[PDB]
Amino acid sequence: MKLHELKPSEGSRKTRNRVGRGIGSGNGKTAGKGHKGQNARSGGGVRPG
Amino acid sequence: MRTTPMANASTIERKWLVVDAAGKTLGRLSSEVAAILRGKHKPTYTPHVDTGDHVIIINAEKIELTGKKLTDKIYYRHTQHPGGLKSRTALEMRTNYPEKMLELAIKGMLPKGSLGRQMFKKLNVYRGSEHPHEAQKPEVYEL
Amino acid sequence: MQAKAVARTVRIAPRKARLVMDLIRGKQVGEAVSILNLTPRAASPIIEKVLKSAIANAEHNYEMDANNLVISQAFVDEGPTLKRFRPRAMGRASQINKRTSHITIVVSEKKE
Amino acid sequence: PRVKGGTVTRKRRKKVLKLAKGYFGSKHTLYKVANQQVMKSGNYAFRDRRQKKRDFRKLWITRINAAARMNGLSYSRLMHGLKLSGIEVNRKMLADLAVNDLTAFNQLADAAKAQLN
Amino acid sequence: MYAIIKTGGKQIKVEEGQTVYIEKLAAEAGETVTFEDVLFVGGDNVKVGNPTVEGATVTAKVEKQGRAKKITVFRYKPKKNVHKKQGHRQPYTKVTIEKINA
RNA sequence: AACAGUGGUAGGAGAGCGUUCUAAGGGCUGUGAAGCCAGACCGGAAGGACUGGUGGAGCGCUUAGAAGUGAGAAUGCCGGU
RNA sequence: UAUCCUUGGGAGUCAGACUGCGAGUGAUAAGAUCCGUAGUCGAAAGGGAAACAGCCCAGACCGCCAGCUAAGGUCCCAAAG
RNA sequence: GACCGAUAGUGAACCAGUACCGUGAGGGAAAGGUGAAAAGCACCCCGGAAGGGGAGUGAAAGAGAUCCUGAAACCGUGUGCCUACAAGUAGUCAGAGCCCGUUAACGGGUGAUGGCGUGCCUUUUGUAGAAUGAACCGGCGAGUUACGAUCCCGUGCAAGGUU
Repeated sequence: MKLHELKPSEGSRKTRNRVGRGIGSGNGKTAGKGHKGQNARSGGGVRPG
Repeated sequence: MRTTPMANASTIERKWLVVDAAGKTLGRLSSEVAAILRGKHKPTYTPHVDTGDHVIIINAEKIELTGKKLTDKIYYRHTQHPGGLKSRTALEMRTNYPEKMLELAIKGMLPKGSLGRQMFKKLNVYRGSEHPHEAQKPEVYEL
Repeated sequence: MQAKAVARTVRIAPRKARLVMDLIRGKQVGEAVSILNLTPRAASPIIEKVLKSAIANAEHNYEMDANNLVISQAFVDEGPTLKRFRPRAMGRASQINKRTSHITIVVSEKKE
Repeated sequence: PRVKGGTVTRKRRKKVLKLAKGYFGSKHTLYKVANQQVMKSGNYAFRDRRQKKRDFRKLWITRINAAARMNGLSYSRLMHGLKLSGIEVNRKMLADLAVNDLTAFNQLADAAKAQLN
Repeated sequence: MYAIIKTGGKQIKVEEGQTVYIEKLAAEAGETVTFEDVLFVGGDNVKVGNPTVEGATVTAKVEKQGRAKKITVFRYKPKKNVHKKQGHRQPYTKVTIEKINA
């Protein structure tokens, strides 16, 4: 309804974005990190590919 | 809570005690003396900061460690002398320079670094078999 | 009551200049001026003259008296390293500097 | 919309240097060095927090031991008679009272004689 | 009268007119708590040495709840990137004795 | 209430805090806004705000949505030293 | 009973390390070189072994100037017959 | 324009394709602010000369000619505490003296010396290191958006939905 109560019902409040800004509050420190010797690289920074 | 009583004040005033050393071993004796030099002879805050008390050996020329125990005594220092590591024994301290056995055996039982060397100063060795330290009122005591 | 002073456009390093400034402190103007005047360097008569002229003004306009004044405080503080070229060899392009200083001085009356 | 994240930097950096009070040297005047000391301070803190409680125990035991010798007994048989009587243990902290108060010291000696080696 | 009483896991020395810092209790302000767990008397009395004496009963007048100031605890794990922090402050009580009833 | 507790990397799962912005219900300001600097700031678990001084013309809480979104190190980048 | 069973949605990991127990390699020596078992560490502080994550003590989000054991002691200092 | 706001953005916010560099094709910078209004310092004093030093200006002169707000590094100045027999990757924790004086917890300051001790990021099982980068401080800057696909979860119909 109202413009001061836009309030999505989870049609855009489903949300939750995985962290990466944190250094280890949640999961991970930065993108492209794991525990392998191929980390901190643009290519080979993926496990699954 | 974490409130706590103390008993440091009562027992520390830099009092003066004598301890016999005339015909005495000054090894097994010295151990009990060391306790009192750090300040501890009654309830006292003493594993941590506090000034000690004066305890004075009365003699230094009749220190015999008795039997074979004497001969194989260990002493060390590591100086800026060209030989570095000097090692000596009670037996040869008895054969001239008799003052040094009582000194390094009571310094050793007080180290903490800075504060340890303070407590050491309150020791006077003498050698006349009497004290001229009657000016500070000593009395016989052991732990 | 108090007189300010500053010097501009001189050759002297800050580190160097701090010495003379702090040393003239607690001392009369009449003594301080004399010192600076006969201190060696070409900047000497310049830093002297400006400091001296600050005194002059102080009397006529702000009702102070030269003879009575001492030096409350003075100091010299780090400023920019002034690159004015001097050759430095090995084919290299570098300057040995000719720095300038920011001289702060607070004169004042000891007797009003 | 966008945001620099750049107004934020002076807030984060300034705080570290301003939380260092009573620190020594030039390690609290330089940002990148001050950081490393925050890590130190927290690690040290927690270890010593627990260590200290053992050090106070290794202080009280000493006090008792000294008092005990002057009753003709020693700490082993002193503490034994205290605990076996029931109370008169009085922790170890509060048994510093054997210097200060004579009346207390007498009772802790009576309690000692009750059960001995 | 001289007395010593139990404050949970610890003990405190207590006379007939002294404030004492104690553990947290629900009570505050002007309330009344009692310490009939008085387990030593000895300063003008004699005890040896059943737990608790019935010749004394310390009585306390609860005098406000204060707090022990916040003290940041922290464990850094270097090159493992953990930085879990915690702070202890918490409420605590203070009580004032003024009478050790017989 | 009573019972029990184990809170750490790769990750999974759960909440929140700051920063800029647009939105509609609202409110301060030159009688001093935003900002600058200190403070023993009451209140956090942590990320986090309520006071005084300076300052000199505009500012933002809630309810929601957005992103170059919180630094620092990259033989990183620009300035001062 | 954070015991098993089944399906769906995201994993990460191929370089582990050291010790006790048991087999093989060796010049039958070498945290040497290969592993079955258990363990710790990796991925948890901390306790003891003078000075050591890996044996031995134990799994601690956080405070207590409280008491009890282990390892380790009681003559003193870096506590105690 | 649910674009950017002075180290961000066009190479270029400004007397910039300038300055500067290459014989040449061509590469290529840094730089905003006194006020609403110049009323931009009358009046005065001193210096060889640059400048200032008092005073006035005007609401405001930390608005006085790098003049807005003006930090931090850097370099000084005043003050409270503290040490001339002491051992240290610099803190942590305990007492203790002296000093000071909280808005509220009824409060703040220091180090005399005890106990205790492996830089940040790497690279890994593990670097505190004598393999890595970083003199220092400030700013600046990377988990961004779209379109297929598959689950999620919020909705519409309900054997029909859908342009």
